[PDB]
Amino acid sequence: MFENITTAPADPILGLADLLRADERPGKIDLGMGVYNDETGKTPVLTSVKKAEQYLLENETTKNYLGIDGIPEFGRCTQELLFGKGSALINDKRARTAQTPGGTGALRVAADFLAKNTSVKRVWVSNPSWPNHKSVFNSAGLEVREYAYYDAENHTLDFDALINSLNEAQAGDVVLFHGCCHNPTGIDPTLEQWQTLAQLSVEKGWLPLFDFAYQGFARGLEEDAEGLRAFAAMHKELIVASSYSKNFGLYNERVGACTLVAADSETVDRAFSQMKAAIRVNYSSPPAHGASVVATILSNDALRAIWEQELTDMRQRIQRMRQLFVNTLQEKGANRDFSFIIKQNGMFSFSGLTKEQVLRLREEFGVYAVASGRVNVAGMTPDNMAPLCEAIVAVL
Amino acid sequence: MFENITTAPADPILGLADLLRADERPGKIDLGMGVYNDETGKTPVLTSVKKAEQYLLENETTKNYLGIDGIPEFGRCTQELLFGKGSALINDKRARTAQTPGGTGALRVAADFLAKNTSVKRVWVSNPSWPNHKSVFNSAGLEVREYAYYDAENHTLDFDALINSLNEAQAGDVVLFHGCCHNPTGIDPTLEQWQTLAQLSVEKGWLPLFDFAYQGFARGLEEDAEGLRAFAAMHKELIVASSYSKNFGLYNERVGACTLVAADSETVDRAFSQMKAAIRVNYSSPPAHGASVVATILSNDALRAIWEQELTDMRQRIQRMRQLFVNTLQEKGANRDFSFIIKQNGMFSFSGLTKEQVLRLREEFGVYAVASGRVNVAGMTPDNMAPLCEAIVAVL
Ligand SMILES: *Cc1c(COP(=O)(O)O)cnc(C)c1O
Ligand SMILES: *Cc1c(COP(=O)(O)O)cnc(C)c1O
Repeated sequence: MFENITTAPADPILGLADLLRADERPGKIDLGMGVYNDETGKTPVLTSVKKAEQYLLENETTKNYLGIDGIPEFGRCTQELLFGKGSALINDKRARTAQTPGGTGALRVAADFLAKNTSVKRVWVSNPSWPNHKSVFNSAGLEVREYAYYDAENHTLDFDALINSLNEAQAGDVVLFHGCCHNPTGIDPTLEQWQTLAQLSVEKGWLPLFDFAYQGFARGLEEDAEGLRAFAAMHKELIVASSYSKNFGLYNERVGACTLVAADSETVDRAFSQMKAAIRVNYSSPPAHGASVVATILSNDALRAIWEQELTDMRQRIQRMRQLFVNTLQEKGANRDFSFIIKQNGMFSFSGLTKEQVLRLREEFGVYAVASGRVNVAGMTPDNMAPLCEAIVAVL
Repeated sequence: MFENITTAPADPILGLADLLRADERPGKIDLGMGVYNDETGKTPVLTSVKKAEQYLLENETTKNYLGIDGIPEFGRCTQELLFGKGSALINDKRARTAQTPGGTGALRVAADFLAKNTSVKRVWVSNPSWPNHKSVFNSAGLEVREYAYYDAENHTLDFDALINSLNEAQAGDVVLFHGCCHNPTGIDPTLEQWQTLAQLSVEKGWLPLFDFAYQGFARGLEEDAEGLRAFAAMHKELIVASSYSKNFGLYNERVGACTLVAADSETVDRAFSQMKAAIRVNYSSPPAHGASVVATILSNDALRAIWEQELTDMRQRIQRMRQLFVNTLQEKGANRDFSFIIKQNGMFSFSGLTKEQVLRLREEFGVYAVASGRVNVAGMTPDNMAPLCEAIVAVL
């Protein structure tokens, strides 16, 4: 049965991990997968998280199955984080949230739900975008189209090409938007552009689907949700796939959420029943530990205060490396100006390096980045900055 | 977009949970979902598990993503549990294991993998079987056929109808087998019958797929794997979807595994690469906490000793309730003989009650069981046995 199966192509992001643990050459620098590192180059467990785990160990009395949609409190805290404490969406009970296994899990559940319960056939994604986006929607049987987004020449958001590109999007098509910290460009729309998009969306009849995996890494928790809230104010329906992997440093516990919004509570309830059916035939019910930690933290004023500060520390350290990176490149005799990197938010940065330059950095210097030229600034430390910049200068 | 979505039908098993927490009538008795309860009617965290969680809290230094296939040690301990310490399958490196989110997750991953990488089009399942089996395979686009299994009249395994029924299975079809503790009948094939099936399987060219969610609940860890090992000895290829939800009482942490076996290491490696591709487009990587606990326990002689005993205690308490159940029914003036229930293993028992009798038990007595007449013996306690049996006698 398995004789003729072909070897699957390596994942553009996850595949780097395999190359790393196969490279003896010490001094390696990992700027691939989007994981936060502190000044030491380690990815520690947040203190707020350890304290929540301590709490769960002392108070958990059973591991009995959670409902298909997960921990209710988790869903509530998630909705408040997304739409705001006194949001009308919450008061009118127009939103239902299912706890899922990571942000990827949320996107997959949204995909399956749409494919077998709606007339949706096309999903529009930005060019460029997280590579797994196309793969997930295609796996559900949905076709993916791309819309212009990044201006490679000016290293900015080409809003005119975006709008014009989307005119090709028909009513009933899904349009995916990154909530903030666009992966891989790091370029997000301004508040006015979001408002223009929200308006256009309603008029063209698109179904907005937000991928929110970096809330808190651009400017702040509330500020980072302004774009989504602009859409939520004019739309009757939308879908939000969120992730807590990065802002809680809970990567391997797979904590995410898929939020569904409809015109009213009776409609979202009916729709949600079909979303739960899609979960039952996938993994049945979500993993408790990770989500339990997030709910415990967000619902406790003491722990939430600590967590919010740790999040602020992470954002500020990336902003510092982003600065040290640009200065060191210049200081090390960089060819061109990389000041544009200062205007990008999040862990990433589209460096502008070609595939060959990325390959050479890996082959000759032990510097690992994604073939697209995407680099994880969060993987930069005051200690590896020098050799990293020297390697980059050598390939320019 | 969501205006015309229809309400999904309630899950035959999970739906009971909703009815329970909507029923004021105190004294309710839950014999539905397959969850273990102790003499108190509670589902506690195993002591071995709490100790492992204590260990993880003190020693975990990062929550960084696990590989797509999960924790390597977990995979190793799983293979040893399934095939045996000195198994040839392990020595020849013919098996690859992916850590998944529960046993359901393992079945879904196996389904997706088969649908897009093989010529498989049909999956044969026993009549009756866990209801979610048909739903999971159908969701992957595979058709499901049923083969005779249970003799409703004699309350035994009709081996002749099974064999004859399977002659309709073509080479290249998948045939699903419950490793032990058949859900819902509790009737498993004898070792000689397994051997006859293994032989027939090889000859007809079927691809065996074992659902192993109750290892340790029939006779013991090793004894419960005799059937699978009989197949593993004659087959070049097979798939095993296992679950640790029940034997570790880790239901809500979603810990399972999907093991793939091929003729040789180069073939299983190629095949496995495609299985990982299927995981990447679903939930990306598995939840660490649950599996970490299982690996910590199984790899530590001290903790494994405690866990094995707790497992033995669970099996023995169900065997006692199975006895007290039959005796009390007789003692309470039961109509017919339920001695056949003593010959069934696992948490369940196909009681023989009709759908109406099950509905009446729920409506008039607050006793909840699955419409098929399946009852969770593990939910019976010395305290609820009397009222439970009185209710059953009243509907006979
Ligand atoms: C990290 C990320 C996700 C989801 O990741 P999970 O690890 O599954 O939580 C989704 N979209 C983008 C753009 C991401 O960066
Ligand atoms: C419990 C069970 C499963 C899988 O359950 P998970 O909770 O997803 O681990 C699969 N098959 C049968 C027959 C089961 O009883």
